[PDB]
Amino acid sequence: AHKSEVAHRFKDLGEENFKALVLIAFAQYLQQCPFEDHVKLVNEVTEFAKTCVADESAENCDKSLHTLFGDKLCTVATLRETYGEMADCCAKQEPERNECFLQHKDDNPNLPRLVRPEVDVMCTAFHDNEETFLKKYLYEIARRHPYFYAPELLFFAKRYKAAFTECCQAADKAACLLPKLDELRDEGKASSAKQRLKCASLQKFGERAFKAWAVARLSQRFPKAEFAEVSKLVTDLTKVHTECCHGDLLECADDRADLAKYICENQDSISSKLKECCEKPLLEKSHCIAEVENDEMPADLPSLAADFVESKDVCKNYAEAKDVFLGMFLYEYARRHPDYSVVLLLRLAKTYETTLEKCCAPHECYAKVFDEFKPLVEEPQNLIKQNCELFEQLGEYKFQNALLVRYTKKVPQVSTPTLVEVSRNLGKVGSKCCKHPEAKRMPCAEDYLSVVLNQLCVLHEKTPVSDRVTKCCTESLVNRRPCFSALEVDETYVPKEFNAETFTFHADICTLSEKERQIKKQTALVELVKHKPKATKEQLKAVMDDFAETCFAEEGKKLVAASQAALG
Ligand SMILES: CCN(CC)C(=O)COCCOCCNC(=O)COCCOCCNC(=O)CC[C@H](NC(=O)CCCCCCCCCCCCCCCCCCC(=O)O)C(=O)O
Ligand SMILES: CCCCCCCCCCCCCC(=O)O
Ligand SMILES: CCCCCCCCCCCCCC(=O)O
Ligand SMILES: CCCCCCCCCCCCCC(=O)O
Repeated sequence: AHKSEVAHRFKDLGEENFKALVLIAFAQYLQQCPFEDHVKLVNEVTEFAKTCVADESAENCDKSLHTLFGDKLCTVATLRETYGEMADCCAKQEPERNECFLQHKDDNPNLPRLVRPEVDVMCTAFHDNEETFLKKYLYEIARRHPYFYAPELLFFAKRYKAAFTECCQAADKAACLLPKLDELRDEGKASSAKQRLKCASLQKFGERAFKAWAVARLSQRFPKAEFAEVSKLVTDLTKVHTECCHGDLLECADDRADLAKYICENQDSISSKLKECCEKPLLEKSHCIAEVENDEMPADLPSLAADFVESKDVCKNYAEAKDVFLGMFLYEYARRHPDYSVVLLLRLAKTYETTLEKCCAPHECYAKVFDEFKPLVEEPQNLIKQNCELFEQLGEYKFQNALLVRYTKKVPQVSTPTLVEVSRNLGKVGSKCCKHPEAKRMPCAEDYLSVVLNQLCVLHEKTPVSDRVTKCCTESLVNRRPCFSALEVDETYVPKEFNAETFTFHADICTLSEKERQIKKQTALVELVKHKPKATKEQLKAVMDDFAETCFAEEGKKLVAASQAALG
């Protein structure tokens, strides 16, 4: 309860954050209004908010934020000519008016792709007007991503500003700024990818699948927290995620702020690692918590076998609260295993459940159910072992080439840029995740593969090319990676028709960027396999000591004509 929600927001966020969030909020609904129009709206909303700060009883200050926002959206003179049926929302009252606006947000829209200006033009633009530069970009990205959570979009903006101060004063601006902008763009695209992923999965897999995921994830985060606490948090985390997926910023904000506040008022019963997060302002609290490192395990933890295998009442305790029992199992397994992926722990829980359903329908039929856990644990642990002792012996590029031949052969119907992008991406996964010790490797792989495979399935959901790729993308979120890891070579594929122009290279290669020369060689590699999928070869680019001049044509046309018969 609050007399002026706008005054309260302005006070808890502060002028600068307030301004940026309103810009983002207005840009996500008014996607086609120019940067200068959104500036004048922000300035008008800001002047209004300050009158409420000076006086909560000032005219219209006691109206809800949803009310004021919809009112401001309906003052837009061009609303009907530009957004069409979005202007029909203004003929409704709250709550129907806000729900109407939410549904008219264009998930696309149709805007030219945002191109990275030259490093020196970015730094000069940033010098002469840091305000206009960053906030025009904040507006440009907000308008193209209307469903991306506004505070998180502001968090990215402050890291970009920080990338621009550290590098635009550096001797070689490009060398500093370019990896940083790549990091930020890939972090933001990962953030956007996993946002739509958990929302789609909530729709398709049901609240129970979400709550299971949450039990496992929270138990790894807070291993000293009791099951009752973890359960309370799973419940609240489930409400926040369902309401956040519906996409009402304000309702999402309040739910996230509430949960963060609860966690922070109950640190002693949750984790000893929340201290800093809990001192942070309201804007950063939830984000900070979502990102905190796993707390340390209590150490005295006995085996699960006593309550989940030996206990006379395994069936009795299970039958009287099937999901709470399975949730306690997951809690107990997950708190002891921050070394596992959440997807793996979920496999152990579904396996345990399958055993209980059969063995409780005989009782002491289970007991050796903890052996039925070893093959599922060994599987992602052995595949991490294999891929990391493949990255070691080859380096990022040579390994991308090793995975490239693989995925090209398995499912050859997928396009050449997609197969290059995915192998290049999984090459980053190996680079990132294999520099972490064995016990931090599965969450790492999981987190990166969940976005690599999400982006992949998103591509295949729009232009399908394989029935097996549809299966892995439409099977359980728990079987997505093992369904993908079980892909065999297409034994019924018809080799691609040779086209000399897609196999001939010119002088441009020596001058094209390091990244661009690689993509060019990697596309030609996807095609070298698309044409010869029966061609034998272990490690392609740089093998050995393990186990597991040039010319356009003339001298250039030699390889096209020679490898034509020197490969089958
Ligand atoms: C009465 C006239 N006014 C008022 C202007 C006066 O001041 C009196 O003036 C008379 C004397 O003249 C003085 C001199 N005059 C001047 O200078 C110019 O006068 C100016 C004359 O404008 C008159 C016309 N404008 C008006 O009335 C104001 C218009 C007003 N609407 C509005 O702006 C709409 C306000 C939008 C609500 C905010 C949502 C913004 C989003 C919140 C942020 C997102 C949340 C994130 C949380 C994350 C936390 C982490 C979450 C987690 O993740 O945990 C309205 O009507 O309601
Ligand atoms: C109280 C939380 C509910 C307990 C979760 C049940 C555990 C066994 C089922 C695991 C299934 C994985 C989730 C899914 O179906 O996608
Ligand atoms: C499926 C569309 C073609 C794009 C490339 C195929 C990627 C196959 C999924 C790989 C599964 C995870 C990595 C692994 O095998 O450890
Ligand atoms: C059909 C015969 C055409 C011959 C040209 C094939 C293209 C070869 C792919 C490029 C391999 C580069 C690998 C690397 O540099 O590590």
